[PDB]
Amino acid sequence: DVPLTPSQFAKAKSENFDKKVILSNLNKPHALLWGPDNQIWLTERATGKILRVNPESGSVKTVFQVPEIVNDADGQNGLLGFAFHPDFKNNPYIYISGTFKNPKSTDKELPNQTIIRRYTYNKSTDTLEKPVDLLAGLPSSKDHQSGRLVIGPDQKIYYTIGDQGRNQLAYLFLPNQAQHTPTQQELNGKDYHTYMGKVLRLNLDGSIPKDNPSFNGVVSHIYTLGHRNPQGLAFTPNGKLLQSEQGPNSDDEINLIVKGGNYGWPNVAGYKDDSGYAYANYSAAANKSIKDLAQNGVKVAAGVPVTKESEWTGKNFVPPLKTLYTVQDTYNYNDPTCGEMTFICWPTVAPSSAYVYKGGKKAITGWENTLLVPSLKRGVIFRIKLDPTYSTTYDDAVPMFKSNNRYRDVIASPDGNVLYVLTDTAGNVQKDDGSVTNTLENPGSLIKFTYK
Amino acid sequence: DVPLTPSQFAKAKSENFDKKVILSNLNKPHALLWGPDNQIWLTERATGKILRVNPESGSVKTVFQVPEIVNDADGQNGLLGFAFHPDFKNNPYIYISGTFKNPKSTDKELPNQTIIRRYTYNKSTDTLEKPVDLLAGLPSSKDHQSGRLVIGPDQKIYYTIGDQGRNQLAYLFLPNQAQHTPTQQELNGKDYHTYMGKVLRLNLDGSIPKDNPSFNGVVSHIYTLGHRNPQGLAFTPNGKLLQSEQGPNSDDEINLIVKGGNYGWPNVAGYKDDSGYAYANYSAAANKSIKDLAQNGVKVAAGVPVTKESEWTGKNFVPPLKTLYTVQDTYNYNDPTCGEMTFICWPTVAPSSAYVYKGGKKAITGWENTLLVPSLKRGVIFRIKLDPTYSTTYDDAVPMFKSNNRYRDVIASPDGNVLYVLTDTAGNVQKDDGSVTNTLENPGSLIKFTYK
Ligand SMILES: O=C(O)c1cc(C(=O)O)c(-c2[nH]c(C(=O)O)cc2C(=O)O)c(C(=O)O)n1
Ligand SMILES: O=C(O)c1cc(C(=O)O)c(-c2[nH]c(C(=O)O)cc2C(=O)O)c(C(=O)O)n1
Ligand SMILES: [Ca+2]
Ligand SMILES: [Ca+2]
Ligand SMILES: [Ca+2]
Ligand SMILES: [Ca+2]
Ligand SMILES: [Ca+2]
Ligand SMILES: [Ca+2]
Ligand SMILES: [Li+]
Repeated sequence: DVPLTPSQFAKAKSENFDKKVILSNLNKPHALLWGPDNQIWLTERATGKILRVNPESGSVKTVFQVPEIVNDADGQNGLLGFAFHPDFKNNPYIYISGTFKNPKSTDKELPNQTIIRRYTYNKSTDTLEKPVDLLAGLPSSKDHQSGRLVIGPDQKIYYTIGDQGRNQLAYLFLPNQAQHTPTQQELNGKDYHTYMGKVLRLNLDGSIPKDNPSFNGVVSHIYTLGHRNPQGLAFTPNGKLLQSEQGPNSDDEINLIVKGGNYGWPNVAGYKDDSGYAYANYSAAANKSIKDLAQNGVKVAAGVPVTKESEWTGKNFVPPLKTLYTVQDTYNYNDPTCGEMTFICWPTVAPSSAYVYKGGKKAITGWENTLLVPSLKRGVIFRIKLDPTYSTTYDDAVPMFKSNNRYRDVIASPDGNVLYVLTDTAGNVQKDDGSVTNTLENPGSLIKFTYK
Repeated sequence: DVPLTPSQFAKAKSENFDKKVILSNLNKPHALLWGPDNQIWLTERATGKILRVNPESGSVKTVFQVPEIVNDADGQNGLLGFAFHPDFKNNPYIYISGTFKNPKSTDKELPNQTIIRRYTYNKSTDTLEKPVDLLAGLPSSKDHQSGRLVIGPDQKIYYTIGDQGRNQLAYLFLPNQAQHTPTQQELNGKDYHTYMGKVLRLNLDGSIPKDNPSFNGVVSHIYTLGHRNPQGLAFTPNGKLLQSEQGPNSDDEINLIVKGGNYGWPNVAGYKDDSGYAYANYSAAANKSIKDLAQNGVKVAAGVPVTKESEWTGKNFVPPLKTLYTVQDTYNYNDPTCGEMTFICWPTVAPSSAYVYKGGKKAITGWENTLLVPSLKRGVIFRIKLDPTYSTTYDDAVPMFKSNNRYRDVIASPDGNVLYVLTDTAGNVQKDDGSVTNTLENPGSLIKFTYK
């Protein structure tokens, strides 16, 4: 899709909702869920705290704090995945993922691992207990961790793990592994270094499902590959799997996740269109003093090999359902017509989640079969219509709740007339007038939007 | 997708198949079917003849000639739709569509109608009898008739009817009706003038299914709208409906047809990307001597209103699964480096059909879940892979059987190792080196390709 203008974002004020801020100054709140007790549960990525919030009064209790979570002030690591067992009455389990020290790391630049872990909720002591590591030794870095964790209708764990930031900024010269898959030998050794830029599908005990797809002749935890930073993952009522993902300077994506698919990253951003992106592989550059021009591979410094999207020899490439956004090759990523901070003008929205709106007794008129996608950079939440079979999007991503906030997650109440939203404590966001600000209106908040 | 080069087309010679011409004396052969008698049936568009060919021996019979079919030498009208009832043993019906004079027409420039008609097959005399007009008074013209007629798993007729060529060449100043829909009053008077650029869904007696979708508050025969020239229509084994469609100078499409969808034409060609096309509405030009520069609306003469794809206010817009092909706004539709007939290099392939490959006990390796799309202009048959649920394409359109032929239709034998194709009698086609020729290697032929 084509980017909206600053004026088109500014008018998306959602006057048909009442806003109430329930909490602010949470410490990097990240995921929120409607709990089995019809209370709101949310995580703090930086602290490992799991908080429960009463919808009526807003009273908050720190139910548990995941010990030994590692978080860097400038990093996207910490406490990440968070899900309840779907049959919680009979299976009172909470599933998380988190950044933890890796004691066998022999790489001081990458000292941590990601672990997917199960906890048991004890209703009598009202806390979590009896941890069990389901899958450890996963990649960890400060960038593009993703870490969305959901339980599918098949009672498998689906877990997004980002490309760790390879081929940009602090990890510019590390080779991106989004396209790579393990050998049988690596699997035998539990060497999961290729579990970067993937959707994983795990048995509830952490083992490899025997019906997982095969990649390069090996069945592993990998379900799909070729992802950058897929922070959104949600099943539809008819069992399909929708997803949002952050692109580079362009081509954030809404994807339909299909078993064994290849979503193209880093060789293809968005559609395979050779439009506004090319794959510049800095790990293959002649030397590591070369500079990233940050023009999305359309123009690069001498010495870095570039591969057009159309030159990639790919298998099972699956294009996005929608891009937010795609631009022409002649697009100016340094466009001087906004300020010294051109990145705010890049044709992206930085989607942070993806939530399937299920309606209810007070369903919002017209919202049938929609996907809600919060935007960090634009300070909106998108509403994206699909057809009733969730086979295609209809029309465009409709912005809502415009504010100077970085929207991080969103759910709806069971009745469907109330939305609950998390915002980041810090970062940049685009103002009504299109310029950037790092003054956020509601830092680290839980916000309630009630349909009038 | 990005266009293949002339080199890339010329290399698609399919040396793994043996070619044999079965018939070479056909006049504008149009549709090809594997019949319920395990014979090949095919149509001649201008004569109205229905032929049956023994696939083993090659003997042929003219089973029937549809009387009073109207065809213009410079036109795409004539005998079009052709399908068997799916339970032919117990319901020996054949359904056709055709161009016929319209005795009610008061327009000497549009004197004809399209009629969807049923015939009863008499196996004792081997001919068609008892004609019955199921739906009459449909639009007719020389351009963009489409006319694919299939019967779905719901035992409804699905029928493609093109946009009649409005807003180009001889019909430049007629307002395109692809987006328009009937009022209830128009349905009462059987005024089907808005049945242009549609997929229709009809009951087997021609009536309106009671569960057809609503458009602008009215349920009609329309199932989907917003099409230009959709000549390919085919159901998958799991009940999904795939389609191919010719775009203007760009953006031929493979579409997934979903109930109630809007496929965007003429406001959107291909994706809603504002890339290489814009909607120049010559009917809205105040001056009717204005010229169409034929640069796909990117460059226009003074006086014609132009709407960008992103400026359209649309409802239920469904993007294509794949475009053949999409180019940048900087694309040159007049590239003199291509030869004096610059249209031959345009980023299109002119798909003429769409066929779901079902395999069999001699299925061609790697062709699971493929869609075969014949190309008129490039003289190839494309193979397009989808995932096993037919929810997404995988990778690109792979060209096959390159020759100096205009491929019009394609089917496969039950065992899956033989493909049968029809070729046009006349027209232009791209040669190995990219230039244009109107010398076709196999004019008006039924050809088979056998895997060896
Ligand atoms: O303008 C863009 O394209 C853009 C903007 C941002 C932004 O939020 O400022 C991000 C981003 N997302 C996170 C996150 O925690 O999800 C952290 C950052 C960051 O740059 O610090 C990304 C991206 O990561 O692709 N792209
Ligand atoms: O190069 C292109 O884009 C292109 C090329 C052709 C071509 O075949 O030469 C056609 C076309 N298709 C039919 C048909 O019978 O289906 C007739 C014609 C015609 O131009 O006479 C179209 C189009 O109709 O869009 N576009
Ligand atoms: Ca980005
Ligand atoms: Ca992708
Ligand atoms: Ca792209
Ligand atoms: Ca065309
Ligand atoms: Ca279309
Ligand atoms: Ca387009
Ligand atoms: Li005839």
